[PDB]
Amino acid sequence: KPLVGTGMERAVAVDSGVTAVAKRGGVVQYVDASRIVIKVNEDEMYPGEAGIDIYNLTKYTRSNQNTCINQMPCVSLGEPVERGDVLADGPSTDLGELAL
Amino acid sequence: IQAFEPVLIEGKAIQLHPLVCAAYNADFDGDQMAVHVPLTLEAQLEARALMMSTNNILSPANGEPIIVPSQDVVLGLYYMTRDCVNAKGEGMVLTGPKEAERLYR
Amino acid sequence: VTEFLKPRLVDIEQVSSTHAKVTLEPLERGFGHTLGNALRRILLSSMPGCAVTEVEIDGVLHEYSTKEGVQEDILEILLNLKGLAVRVQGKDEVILTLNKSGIGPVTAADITHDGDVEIVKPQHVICHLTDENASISMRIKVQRGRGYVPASTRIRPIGRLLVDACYSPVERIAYNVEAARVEQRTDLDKLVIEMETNGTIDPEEAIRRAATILAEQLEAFVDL
Amino acid sequence: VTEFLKPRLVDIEQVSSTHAKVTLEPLERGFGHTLGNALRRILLSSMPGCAVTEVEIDGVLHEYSTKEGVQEDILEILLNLKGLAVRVQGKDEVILTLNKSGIGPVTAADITHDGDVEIVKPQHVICHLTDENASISMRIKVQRGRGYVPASTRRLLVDACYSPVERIAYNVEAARVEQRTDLDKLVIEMETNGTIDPEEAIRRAATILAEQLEAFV
Amino acid sequence: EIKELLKLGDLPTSGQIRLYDGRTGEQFERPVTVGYMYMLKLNHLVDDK
Amino acid sequence: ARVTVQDAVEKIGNRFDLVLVAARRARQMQVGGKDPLVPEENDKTTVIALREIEEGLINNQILDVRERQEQQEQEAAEL
RNA sequence: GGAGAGGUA
Ligand SMILES: [Mg+2]
Repeated sequence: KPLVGTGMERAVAVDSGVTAVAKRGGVVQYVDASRIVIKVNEDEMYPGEAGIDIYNLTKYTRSNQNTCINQMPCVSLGEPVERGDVLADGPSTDLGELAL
Repeated sequence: IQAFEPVLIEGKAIQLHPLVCAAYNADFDGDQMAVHVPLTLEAQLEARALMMSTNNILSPANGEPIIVPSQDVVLGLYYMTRDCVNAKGEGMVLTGPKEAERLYR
Repeated sequence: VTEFLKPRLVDIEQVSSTHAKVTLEPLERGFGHTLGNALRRILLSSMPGCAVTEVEIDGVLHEYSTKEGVQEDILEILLNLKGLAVRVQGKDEVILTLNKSGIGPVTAADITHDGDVEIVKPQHVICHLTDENASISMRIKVQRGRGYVPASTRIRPIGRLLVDACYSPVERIAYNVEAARVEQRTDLDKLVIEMETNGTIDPEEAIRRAATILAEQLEAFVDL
Repeated sequence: VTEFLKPRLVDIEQVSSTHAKVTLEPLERGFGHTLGNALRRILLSSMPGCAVTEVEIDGVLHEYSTKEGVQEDILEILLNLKGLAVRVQGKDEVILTLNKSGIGPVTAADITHDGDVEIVKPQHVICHLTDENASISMRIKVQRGRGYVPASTRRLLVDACYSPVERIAYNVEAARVEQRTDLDKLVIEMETNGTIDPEEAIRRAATILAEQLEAFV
Repeated sequence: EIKELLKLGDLPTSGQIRLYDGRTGEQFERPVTVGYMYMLKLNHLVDDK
Repeated sequence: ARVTVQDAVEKIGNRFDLVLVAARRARQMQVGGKDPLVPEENDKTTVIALREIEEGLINNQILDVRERQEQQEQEAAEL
């Protein structure tokens, strides 16, 4: 992280597509370097077709400039999460804020 | 463009004697340079006797030198040849510059 | 006159587990800076370390892959392992082994240590297993070296992973000079050396090592 | 892991006897700065040596005066005396007389021999005389010492310059023993006042420094 | 406010502190400015050129 | 080592023909089976020829004299 | 090999 930001960091980070941002708050049911699964919050859940949220992570893949890109989880088991919060740090990011 | 003698280095960047930078108007902000080698003997002699850096010291446009200590050495020298009104070890007498150096050291 | 008081090691204040202090006294005028700078350079320069060199994990082929069950990349594991701290008594090279199963963190304590290899930071974390039926086994290689050695410049199967070597215990060295309280004399100096190592070295041993190193190096100039 | 490049060769360049340029190589990376610096400080900071201490003039009791029949001024002759170079044996401090008259450059040979005390530079001028009928007599007290005390620290008095060296410098530079070209090479230029050869001064300084840390082996 | 925040720490409010040379070991006169800066490594690698 | 050419130019105050005469001498030396006139110090032929020029024992005129003399010797060596 | 786009000093 940059010690002295201008506060516009989280906006840029989340608005970009690199990081995996939760869509409906929930709880980490199981984490792995490759994927994540969230038991959805009771209320956010739709009446029919409950299911549970799941994410897969793009591992090392060449960028347009020959720079590898991959994502790393930034949470542990049993961690409650909220809608729109970051889950997987992408390149040059730290806890869902830009860090070059 | 100027000739030089080479000195090998375990790097991947062409070192350059700083004084000539003014002549090349070359900043170190990522400017690149190109290297050529003279093959035949006459080329080598031309280089040594005409294009060696030590032979080009006055701009052809005018007799003014072209190896002016550019920006940093000048600061050092100016700072050196100053004088505080009352500094440590004032008013004494010395028997030559060597004593001055020893005293300062 | 024409004689100089020989300094002696007076005290070693082990102010913390790693932070330590040493005192040298007496010292003739002007020598404090000389010796302090010299010893600082020597200590920061060369000291025998025992950093880890190679790794061999069971079910992986290259550091850029992942392993199921573990929630960190192989590169992260290697990076964390690089900062390990340990001492070895007799041998110049040893092979440690780590096996672990179940869920939770993996401290350094989880190593099947022998009586000659001694960890200094048992609680050093490595990785977090996130599945009960997910285990990891690995063989670690520890060598005895000095200074820095990148993996690029050294000198076999496809399972060996190579890290960079940083054989150096010390991290920060400072010192001060100050007047002593000798029976009757002024301008008599006393040196205090503050050090902070990673904890795998005896300060006194380090000082004696540096001093003998310096003396042995200096002895060339005499009797040219 | 306890082996280090001891320098070889130890070569020398001999400019005029009171000036030498020793070249030592190849030393382990970084040791050049530490070795050269320490020796420098030891040489030019602490060194046994006796130098003139004070003076008294027969006809002058104050520095802000002038004698006649002498070409120069009090301060000039004082500087000359500061530039003096003598060596003495077990006799710690000595006093010497410089009575002399007649026009001429009064150089160092004009002082009484006083036995063991030895003047290293007889040619060293001290003053000059302008009237042949003029005279000059003076008593100079020399005393032993180590460092360098200015006048302010304390019947005329002069600063003491015990150290015999005059100039030292060095410039570490790269070298290679057939590989591992990240190695250094020390080049010490030294110029003494002549009271001893540079090569011997280096040995003295090395002796002092190496001996100081004896208690750590 | 920067001054006040600094004074919250025990750092000199002037911002400039004294330093000491690596080789010689002696102090630098003229207290010097030091701190922390965020820096990037750009995509113009020497090996590429 | 060679750092300047000022003395050679003093011996030959044109700075162009200097190159040609030095080149001819060094060509005699390198491919031609000739020997130097100054003790070399593990230095290349060009600098050696330049130093010869510097000491003045070799200039264009002396070179012409020597080439003509050796030509006459060769013309006298056929018989 | 030639076009077009972008980029550095
Ligand atoms: Mg530029």
